[PDB]
Amino acid sequence: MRVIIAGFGRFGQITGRLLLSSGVKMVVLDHDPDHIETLRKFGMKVFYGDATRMDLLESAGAAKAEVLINAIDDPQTNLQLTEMVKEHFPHLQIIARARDVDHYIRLRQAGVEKPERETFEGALKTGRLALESLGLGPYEARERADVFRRFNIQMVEEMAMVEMILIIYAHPYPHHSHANKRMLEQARTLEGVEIRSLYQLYPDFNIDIAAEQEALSRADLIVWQHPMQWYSIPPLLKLWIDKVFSHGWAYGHGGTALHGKHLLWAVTTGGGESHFEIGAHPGFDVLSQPLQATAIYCGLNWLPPFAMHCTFICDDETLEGQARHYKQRLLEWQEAH
Amino acid sequence: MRVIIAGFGRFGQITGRLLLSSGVKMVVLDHDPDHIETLRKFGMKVFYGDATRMDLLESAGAAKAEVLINAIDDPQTNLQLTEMVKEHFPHLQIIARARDVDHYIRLRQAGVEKPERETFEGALKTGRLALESLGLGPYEARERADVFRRFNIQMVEEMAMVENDTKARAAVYKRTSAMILIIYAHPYPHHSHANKRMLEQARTLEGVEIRSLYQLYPDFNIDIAAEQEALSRADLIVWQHPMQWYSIPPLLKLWIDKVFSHGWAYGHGGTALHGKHLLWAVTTGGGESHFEIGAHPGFDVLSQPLQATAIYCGLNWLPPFAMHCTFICDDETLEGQARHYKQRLLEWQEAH
Ligand SMILES: Cc1cc2nc3c(=O)[nH]c(=O)nc-3n(C[C@H](O)[C@H](O)[C@H](O)COP(=O)(O)O)c2cc1C
Ligand SMILES: Cc1cc2nc3c(=O)[nH]c(=O)nc-3n(C[C@H](O)[C@H](O)[C@H](O)COP(=O)(O)O)c2cc1C
Ligand SMILES: [Mg+2]
Ligand SMILES: [Zn+2]
Ligand SMILES: [Zn+2]
Repeated sequence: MRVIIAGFGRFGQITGRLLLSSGVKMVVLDHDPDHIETLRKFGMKVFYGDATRMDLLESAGAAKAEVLINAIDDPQTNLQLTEMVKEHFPHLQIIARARDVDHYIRLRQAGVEKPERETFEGALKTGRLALESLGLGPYEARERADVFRRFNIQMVEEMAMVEMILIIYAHPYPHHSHANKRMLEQARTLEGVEIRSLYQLYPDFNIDIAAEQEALSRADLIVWQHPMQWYSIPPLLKLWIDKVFSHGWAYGHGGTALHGKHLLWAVTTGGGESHFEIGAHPGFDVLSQPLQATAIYCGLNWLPPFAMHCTFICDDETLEGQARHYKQRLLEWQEAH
Repeated sequence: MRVIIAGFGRFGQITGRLLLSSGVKMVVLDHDPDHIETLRKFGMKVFYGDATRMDLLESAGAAKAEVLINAIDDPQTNLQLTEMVKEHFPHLQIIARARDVDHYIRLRQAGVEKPERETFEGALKTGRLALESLGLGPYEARERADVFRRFNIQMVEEMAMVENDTKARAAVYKRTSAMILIIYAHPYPHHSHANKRMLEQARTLEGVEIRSLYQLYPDFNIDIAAEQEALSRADLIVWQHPMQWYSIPPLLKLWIDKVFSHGWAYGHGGTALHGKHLLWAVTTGGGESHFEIGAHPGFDVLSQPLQATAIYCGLNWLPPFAMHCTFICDDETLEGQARHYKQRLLEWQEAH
């Protein structure tokens, strides 16, 4: 049905087994009879053939497939496949393996968005392990790898080339969202709203601080929009705060990037207001305290929260009632600023 | 001074380049003349020649180094160097590139702890991109890759314990695919002063188990079953961490979201934590006046999301332990507060 995989050695095998674990249907071509053999032994069925033959690709279902995984090792063959596919199967999304930088560059120029250098992440992981056995903590080693990865990709993208409302959205599952999605649909029908969805930008929890601080600089209203999770916020939003509100950008000497900007907490909850009469300091507004303190410390003005309660039990029309009041609040804020 | 890298091609150059940024001092063995100029550019000492030569290895400082990175591509050569080092330089920690699962298994059998299959994490990123373009969210896709990584490593670990033929391995593949607990969540445990002393104290008691989340899950891929198993044995659960923006570390929040599952911790039914106790043990830079901020001021208010979480899951919330003033702290206050932490734990178990 949806995926063709060209090459089913070390690289292709892993990519295909991940997709199988998600119940994705695929057809696999390999031109190595020994690899096909070893795979038969482990219950994987792979078809024999050179994937640069458009007749083979065509019978594998290329005209109807969504994604082709180019996992061929040889740069020139890998590149031939790429060019042939975009000429004969232009609807087909190409995801490609790259042997090295030279190969990655040729793939970028061919129009592949994100070529994966075959040894890059493994070599990065090896570096982390070496740092660890030298005594760095595992987490700090991983942050250093994240910093190097961002620098190296930017460098390599450059080589390839050479040849106001800011909503910080922090739903972990934006595609599964009912309440927050409706809120965003409504907020989009204003100008000039920018939305930064953290879990789409940073699935590996590697905040790009410079990019985030740049967006915040162009914002007059910042919004923390998220579903409530355990009387609190999602892990990535907490990470965003800890990293982006840096010394001395958000606080200290000096430190004043956020001064005079406003902040709004826009939160959705499963339970209704009565669900929060628990513990030593009951009530919904008490839950804002860490966030409000955070904002005030960094020189932000804290607006009264937008809270959409009772998303568990409802009419599927307060989902749009309360969603419109969200837009109302944003529009209100800006007609005054 | 500290690191030897054997092989400086695509794999060795990335690894060595990461280490430069960390100011690590290294020496490199490599037998390709096309890399000599790249090594010179970085100012790195190179021994040109076959890295399996005992003389080059000795010249490179093998007897003195802490770490050897085996970034040789050819599996036999890689394995040869590994055995050489295991035999003659037993102090030397080996980090090894593995070509594939067969090479990985043989390195494991040779005593290498975590060989890194060279294409594995990259093939996993490619699979994630495939899933995204088929409509999965990036994050949900990353989580699927975490589940797959965990099971894959477990599977390959069991294949390593059996004989080196495909039939023996394919058989294993087919069969397999068919009391105080301190939850410590400082992101930088080695840089800790206050929490480190707290743990130094707590470790003098028994039976205390410590799970350092940032040592265990630097990639924020929580093993829910392992965490739930450890909780099953605990009578007192401690969330121990430094305060970060009036709240908790991101990884502790992920641990709650993931480990307090439906219905293990709440729902039907849903009662695994019922009857257990919870202590919040937190450290703060500021003193009590530091919390005179916002509409609901005062340190105590801040325990609210934690207390409500605990109550909801049927845990028994204890008065928090807090160590304030770490910003400007007499080591006698730090010594004194660490001891009081131990005191509090001891008094809980004398009571239970
Ligand atoms: C991990 C988890 C923890 C949650 N904790 C709370 C809670 O503390 N209080 C609450 O009212 N809702 C809680 N919820 C429910 C969500 O807030 C609710 O489903 C969400 O706001 C719905 O918005 P959505 O349609 O955009 O997903 C939790 C949900 C999950 C996934
Ligand atoms: C990102 C970050 C946020 C912090 N937020 C607070 C805070 O809200 N209140 C406070 O008193 N200290 C805060 N601190 C200080 C730490 O709580 C304090 O340095 C830590 O508890 C010291 O313990 P340690 O020696 O174990 O690292 C913060 C520190 C960092 C790194
Ligand atoms: Mg392949
Ligand atoms: Zn999603
Ligand atoms: Zn550390």
